[PDB]
Amino acid sequence: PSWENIKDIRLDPKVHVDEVYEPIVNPADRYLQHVSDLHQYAKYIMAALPKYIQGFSVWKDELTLHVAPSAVIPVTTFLRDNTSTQYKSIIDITAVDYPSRENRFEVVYNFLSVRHNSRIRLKTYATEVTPVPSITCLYEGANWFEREAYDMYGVFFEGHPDLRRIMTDYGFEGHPLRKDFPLTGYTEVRWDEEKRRVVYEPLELTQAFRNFSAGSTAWEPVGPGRDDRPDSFKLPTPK
Amino acid sequence: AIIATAFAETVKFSGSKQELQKRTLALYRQFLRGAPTFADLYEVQFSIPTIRTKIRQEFERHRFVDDLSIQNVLYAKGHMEYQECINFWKQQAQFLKYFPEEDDIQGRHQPSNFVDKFLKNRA
Amino acid sequence: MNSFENLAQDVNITRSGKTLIAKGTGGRSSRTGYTATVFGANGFLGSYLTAKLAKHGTTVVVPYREEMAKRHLKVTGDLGVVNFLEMDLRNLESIDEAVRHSDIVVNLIGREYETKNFNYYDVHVEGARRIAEAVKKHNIARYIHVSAFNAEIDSPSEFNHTKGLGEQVTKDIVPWATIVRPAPMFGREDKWFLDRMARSPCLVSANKFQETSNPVHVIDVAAALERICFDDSTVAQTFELYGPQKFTQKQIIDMVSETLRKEVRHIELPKALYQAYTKATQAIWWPTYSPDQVERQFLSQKIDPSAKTFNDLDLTPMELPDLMFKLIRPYRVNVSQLENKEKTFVHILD
Amino acid sequence: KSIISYNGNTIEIPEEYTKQAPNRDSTWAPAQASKTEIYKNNMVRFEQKDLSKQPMPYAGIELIAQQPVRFVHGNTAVCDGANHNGPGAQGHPKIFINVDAPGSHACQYCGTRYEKE
Amino acid sequence: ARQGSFWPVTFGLACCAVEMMHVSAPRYDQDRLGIIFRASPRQSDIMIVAGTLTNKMAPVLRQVYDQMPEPRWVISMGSCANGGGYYHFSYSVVRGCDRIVPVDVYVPGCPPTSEALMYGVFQLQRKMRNTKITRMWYRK
Amino acid sequence: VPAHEIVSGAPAELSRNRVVRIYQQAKPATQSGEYGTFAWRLDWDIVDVANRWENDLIGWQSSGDYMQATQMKFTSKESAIKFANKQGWDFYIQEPHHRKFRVKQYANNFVHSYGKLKHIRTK
Amino acid sequence: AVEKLLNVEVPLRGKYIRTMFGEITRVLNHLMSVCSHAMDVGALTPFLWGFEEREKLMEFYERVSGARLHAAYVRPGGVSQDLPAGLLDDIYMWATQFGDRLDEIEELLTDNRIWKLRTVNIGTVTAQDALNLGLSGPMLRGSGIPFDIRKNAPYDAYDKVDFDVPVGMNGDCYDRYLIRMAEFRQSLRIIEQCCNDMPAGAVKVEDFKINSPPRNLMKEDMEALIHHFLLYT
Amino acid sequence: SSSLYRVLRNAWEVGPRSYWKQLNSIGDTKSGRLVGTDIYGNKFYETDHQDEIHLRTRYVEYKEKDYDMSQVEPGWHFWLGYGVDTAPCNTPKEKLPIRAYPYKFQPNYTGTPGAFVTYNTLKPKISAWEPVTKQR
Amino acid sequence: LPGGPVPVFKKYTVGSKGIWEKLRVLLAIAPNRSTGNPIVPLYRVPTPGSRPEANVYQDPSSYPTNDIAENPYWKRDHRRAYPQTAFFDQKTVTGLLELGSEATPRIADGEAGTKALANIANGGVSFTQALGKSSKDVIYGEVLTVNGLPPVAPTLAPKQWKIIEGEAAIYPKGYPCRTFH
Amino acid sequence: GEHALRRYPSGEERCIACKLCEAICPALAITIDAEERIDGSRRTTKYDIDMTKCIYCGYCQESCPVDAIVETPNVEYATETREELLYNKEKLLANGDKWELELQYALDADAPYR
Ligand SMILES: NC(=O)C1=CN([C@@H]2O[C@H](COP(=O)(O)OP(=O)(O)OC[C@H]3O[C@@H](n4cnc5c(N)ncnc54)[C@H](OP(=O)(O)O)[C@@H]3O)[C@@H](O)[C@H]2O)C=CC1
Ligand code: SF4
Ligand code: SF4
Ligand code: SF4
Ligand SMILES: [Zn+2]
Repeated sequence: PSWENIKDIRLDPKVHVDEVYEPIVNPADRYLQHVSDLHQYAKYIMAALPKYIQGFSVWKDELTLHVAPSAVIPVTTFLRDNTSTQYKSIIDITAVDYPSRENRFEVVYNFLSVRHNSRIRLKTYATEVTPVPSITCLYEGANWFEREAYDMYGVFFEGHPDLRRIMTDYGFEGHPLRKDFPLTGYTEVRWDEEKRRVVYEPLELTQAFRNFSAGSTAWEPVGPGRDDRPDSFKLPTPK
Repeated sequence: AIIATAFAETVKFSGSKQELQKRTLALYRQFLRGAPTFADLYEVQFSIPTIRTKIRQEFERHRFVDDLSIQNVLYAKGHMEYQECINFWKQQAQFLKYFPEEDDIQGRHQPSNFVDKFLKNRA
Repeated sequence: MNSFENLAQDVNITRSGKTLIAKGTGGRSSRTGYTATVFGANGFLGSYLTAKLAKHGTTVVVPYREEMAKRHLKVTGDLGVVNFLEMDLRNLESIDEAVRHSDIVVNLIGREYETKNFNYYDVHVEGARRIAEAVKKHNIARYIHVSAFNAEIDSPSEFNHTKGLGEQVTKDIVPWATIVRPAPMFGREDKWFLDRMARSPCLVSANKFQETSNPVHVIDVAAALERICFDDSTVAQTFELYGPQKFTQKQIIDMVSETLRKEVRHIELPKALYQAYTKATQAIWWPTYSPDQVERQFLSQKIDPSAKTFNDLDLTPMELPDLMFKLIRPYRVNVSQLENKEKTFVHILD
Repeated sequence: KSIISYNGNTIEIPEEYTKQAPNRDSTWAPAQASKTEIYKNNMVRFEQKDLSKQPMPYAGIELIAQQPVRFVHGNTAVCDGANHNGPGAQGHPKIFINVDAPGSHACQYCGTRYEKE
Repeated sequence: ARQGSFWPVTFGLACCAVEMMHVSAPRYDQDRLGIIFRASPRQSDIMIVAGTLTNKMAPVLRQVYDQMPEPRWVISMGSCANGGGYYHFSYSVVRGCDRIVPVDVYVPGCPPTSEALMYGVFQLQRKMRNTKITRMWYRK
Repeated sequence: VPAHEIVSGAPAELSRNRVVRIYQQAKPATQSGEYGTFAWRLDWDIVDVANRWENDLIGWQSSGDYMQATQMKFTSKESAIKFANKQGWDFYIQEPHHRKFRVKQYANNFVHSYGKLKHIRTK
Repeated sequence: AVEKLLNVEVPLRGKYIRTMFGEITRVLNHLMSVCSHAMDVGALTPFLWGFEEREKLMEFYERVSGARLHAAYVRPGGVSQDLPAGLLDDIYMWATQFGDRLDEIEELLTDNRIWKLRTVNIGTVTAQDALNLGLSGPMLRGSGIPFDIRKNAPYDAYDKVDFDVPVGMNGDCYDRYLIRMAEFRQSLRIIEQCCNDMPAGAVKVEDFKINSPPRNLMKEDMEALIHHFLLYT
Repeated sequence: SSSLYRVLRNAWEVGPRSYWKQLNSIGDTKSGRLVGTDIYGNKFYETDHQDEIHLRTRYVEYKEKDYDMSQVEPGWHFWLGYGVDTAPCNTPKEKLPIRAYPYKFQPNYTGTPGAFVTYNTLKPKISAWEPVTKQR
Repeated sequence: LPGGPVPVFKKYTVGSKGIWEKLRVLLAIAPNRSTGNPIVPLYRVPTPGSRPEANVYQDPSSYPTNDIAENPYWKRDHRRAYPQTAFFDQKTVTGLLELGSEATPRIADGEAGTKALANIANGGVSFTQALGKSSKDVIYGEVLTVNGLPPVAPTLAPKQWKIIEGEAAIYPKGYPCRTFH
Repeated sequence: GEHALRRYPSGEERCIACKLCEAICPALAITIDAEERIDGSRRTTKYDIDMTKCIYCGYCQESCPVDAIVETPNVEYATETREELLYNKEKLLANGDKWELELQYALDADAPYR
């Protein structure tokens, strides 16, 4: 009954398997019924707000709604306050830069409903001069997210009470997450003894950045995939 | 709730260039009035008139911009900069980025003609 | 982009036949191709000179005595730019090691007092002689030797006399050297100048505070030195670097008082009494006002009629009155509408 | 020994530190800088330094040249550089070397030379 | 006395600070050597830069370093502080804290282990133990 | 064409003294895959003084050109031109070259020759 | 995230290793957070006691990954290497005493009237405001809302293990402290279940187009060498 | 064990000269059996006293007064960190490295004239023309 | 109650022996508590660098993935069988409302169906006329539920919570922290 | 811990300059130069690691097809100057020679698991 005679676990007989059996299954399959449900749900939403919902997309368990910027406040209000949706938590807001589009920036909102245990995504668009309506009036938590989106991308949010840089240095010029902003920026700092202060100077690198993306594959890697649309959401063929 | 900070202005894109002109001249007045506060916060060597001159030069740079959206963005960013300077959020190091001329002569050789630029491989 | 503001051109030939090609735009990662040794680089003027040199990527060799005292210099350059050597004036090999690879050698070694190991002659004549001999033996392209204003051989001052002697011995040994004589230098944390006036208990003059000189900003002396370093048309010339407008010591004390908002205490004493005091105080181990500085207090600055000046370097010295507030800021001492405005505010709460 | 610098002054370097490796005097690649060139171009950072402490790895080309040729019966030698004492995969990828042509033939990976017999 | 009363101010920027915390934890117990971490630079002899130094932070670090009374030393700890590390090519990162302050010892690792940091402290103590102070004055 | 130059925060030298090239990647001569040839690349022409030089300590390649490694991808030549105009960038379009089509027949390797063979095909 | 985009499946042993080391990581995090919180209020001793436990767990980190902190151990596909031979036994022996380690911290804090003076009704958040502000984890569970992704949307092996979720009611610092202390215990529970149910097999997905093949294949088989070359370049 | 009896017992087991040596280097009083010696002269010990905690059963006594962890030879460095059960002198011949070069151990020379001087192992990528005149 | 107290001699920590064990048992707040010092002969022994199992370890694999004779790679190539993202704009949903679906058609054969598909694909019917035209059967089956209710925001795996009270709870009755399972 | 370049038992270098370590390096800490050796071998003429850029992730050691670049268990190599932390090929080869026995213990213990 002492630690001196505690049994040696190191010499207990271990389990020994001969062959491990792991069947081959496509991970997407488990989503199929849920995918159908999301389709049905999205149809309802688009039928209820046809003034606003430009479209929707469904990938395995993620539902996205696509709307114009002027649609953001009503649809968001709906998503927050309708009894079947009840998306009370704002998860994140960010932007994605698409330089080929006439509207560079797509603004992405993710929402969570703890009531229904459900997530949803909402997209709109913007440019370097056309703002988006701030949703701080609906979610206080949105505040900082919009600030980050302004700091990284330059998207403005109309109605934001206090919109300023949150990440970058004071007086930083540029929006670093744009595809045309260079990786190491334009300016670097050092301590200047003549001036007795930290000074900013044009960037100079002892070793230049080496960009190895020139070695990307010359062959298309994955192909088209397969479509998981339910049969109730495909147009019929005549006969 | 999450309340705004000192000298915060909610973002509003003016629908008209005259309604923006009013706001812009008000921002210019704010900068000129804060110049002495700036000279005290940032312990600058130069004079208050130098600060006000610099402010005028900044506002002058965009004197001929036409598109309303661009002027709206220039105004909103200028107000952000005012809020940053007046709240002492900036340190001296970033504030002095605005005054490159105030530093002393960087050297004997700043080329102006083709030959001088060519001798320094800058032609 | 940065620039090489110190260089006139990109390809350079030293007088010793070395080809130097400048690489880069001129910033921290750029290199000029030059190598310089700065004797006395850890001191007041040397640190500015080293900062300016290392800024554009010229290789700087710094001979030092005490390790901890030179550490700040390392910050002024990129990796491999500032290089430290242990050096002592009684070790000839160490001087040779210090100058061996350089295109430029500048000597800023001087002391305003005597020590148990170095009197004025040992530090200003013998040390200058040894550095110059190393320079001449290794055939260095450029040698800049710094002396003081009023350097004269038969001077009443031992400082001035040994500085004139050092000039003569330098010219005798290396005939292509450039001699530079700065006026008194003020600046951030200067020696026996503004900083002393802003925190002394009492300034004590044996000549009523009547001596005149043309005080010069240390930054300007370093900038002039960099220009002399890189243009080979200053070979074998003498430079008198002095400020624009002449001042009396009492005037400078008055400006210091007015900018300080505090009255500086001045006492006038007899030269014999004050010289005795300074001789007595030389017994402690930390630097203290010299008997020879009291001697120099009776000498006013005398500019050589025929010597190159800031003008020949295309340089314009700044003004002490405009600089003093910036230079002395840490030592500064520090209604009807206010009352009415105060009435509207809350001063006590729950 | 005596290396003339760009200054025109002399750098003295002991003979043994001019050798590219302790087991080899000369360079083994056209792009390889010789010790003499290294000192000529970097002497400032070598002043007041002890050369005997600097890394001086042995040149592998002489060492591999010292290994005897392995003779093989057929047309093809197989090499993997394996460690028969340790577990796991400790050699190089297993390759096959043709030995039909006259002379010895080197493993691309480890330099071991094979020959038909 | 300098070795035995080794009081660092922590610039605990990032993950490196975690390893610094483990130096004071019971396994290594830094205070057994006389090391005490001080909030105030006024009461500190050593600055340990432990974490990524951003451009926004550089003047703050310089300011804290300047308020240290002399004598003073700096230890750079970790790749970020040493030369920028994983973030060397970032627009917002200082590429080594020796662009801002003089550095006496560099400790490698991402992060350096607690033992690596202790080894660096021992190197700084070796440098301290070999300093000439009155002998240096005697040379003058 | 909106002058977004003045709202981005980029240096003025980018829209003043730099030239960009807009092109499609050529089919590599070493491979038969064409997967990288459809996008429209935008990248900057090099600057002589600032491009690359050898570091004197370890031998790394230094650079002063902050755009040297940046390459934008566009889904069309027109999108790329629009973006370049919106940033005030002077550009050059390199039109792509494509393989001219011809008819290839295996049987052509065995066509009967009525006169002297011009060459012996070997297979 | 990358596995979802790749449409691949982590093998079962890999999922169990990820769950076990996720709960070890949760213990490490809560040691840091609770002891740092106590140190800020002025209770200096729980920090030392908890950092010794952190040292013990960081040894497991180092033995599976070769690093104390930045393991780079969990990767898209599974984990980078299999567990070494004597690890499950050592984790079990650490687990047999961690409960006492938790009891002594609770002896110092849970009923201390000064601790309560610093934590009770401090930093109160209502449930509705918690949802509106984007709070999650304890910051949410303290306000009375039973939400936890491990139970609501189960990932790697959390569906295969038994544990409870603590929920507060006052939405203050003291409720959140109690939640974190209970989460310590639940993580110990899960770690024991993983030590008992660790299955055999691969630890990364068995497709060499996604994860690198084992080295003895890489140095013997041509396809394996090609796939290794391509994955690393 | 923090007890006084442990210290007294170890000092008796170890002898007064060893007691003073340990008190002047490591500051504790350890008693254990010698396992082996370094190429540098450091000595390594293992103790099996039940009063010694986990990770304290192996230790080194350094050969020189300015001791440094970098003076521990590789192999012994792994053993001292409980990397391997068996000590380098006890490792069979099959598990030793074959060398075709002489083995030399060197510690950290930082802060010393022997500190590593880095350099570029390549000559410059572009070679200049050696100028030669010709007569017209 | 599993998880309950276990005695100190079943914990892998050093502890005390002899008279000192009696003293510790008399003086402990909780006698079953361990000290936290691992047992030196048992813990992390043998060292990870001298494990015998290292010399028998083989790369693990599972059947049928490791079969040499019946697994083409393309039958288990799950990356290339990835689900496509389905995009629906309002024209497509208009078509779903009017023409019905592949699952349940409401389209005529021949040229009629292709022309109907074309004229919805061109803009002839808008989404709102589509919705107004839609019958009760369509609206209830295919927009709302068969009862007329809207569908709820769907959940992949529904979680039924239960509250554990009494002795199996983590804290006793007083504490403001409950146990949810 | 600190990096080293290993040899074959013959004394020939193991590194054949495939540059897989340089490609994988998340910190771009490796710089490599190669050409044909005068005996015809594919070998590096320059192998540099910036230890102040390196994040000590071990990816180079995983990537290497011939076990050439390795991380030792050594952590005690702090320096007084940053220039001492730019490792060239000579330094790394000397590290391999210095630490080969400890490297062999580590390999004998972990090679089956890689
Ligand atoms: N400041 C002024 O107003 C004037 C200065 N000058 C001259 O300018 C030059 C530098 O000026 P400044 O910076 O103000 O003076 P500092 O005292 O600040 O620096 C002088 C330098 O010379 C070194 N020095 C003094 N004696 C010796 C010695 N025996 N051996 C080695 N080095 C020695 C010092 O090294 P260490 O730190 O180790 O002691 C120090 O680095 C001097 O030659 C001075 O005479 C002349 C006209 C005006
Ligand atoms: S060096 Fe590594 S561990 Fe240290 S702060 Fe930087 S990223 Fe974090
Ligand atoms: S350990 Fe990681 S960061 Fe360091 S050299 Fe290797 S791959 Fe690069
Ligand atoms: S160290 Fe290995 S991976 Fe790197 S270049 Fe050499 S052989 Fe290739
Ligand atoms: Zn081979």
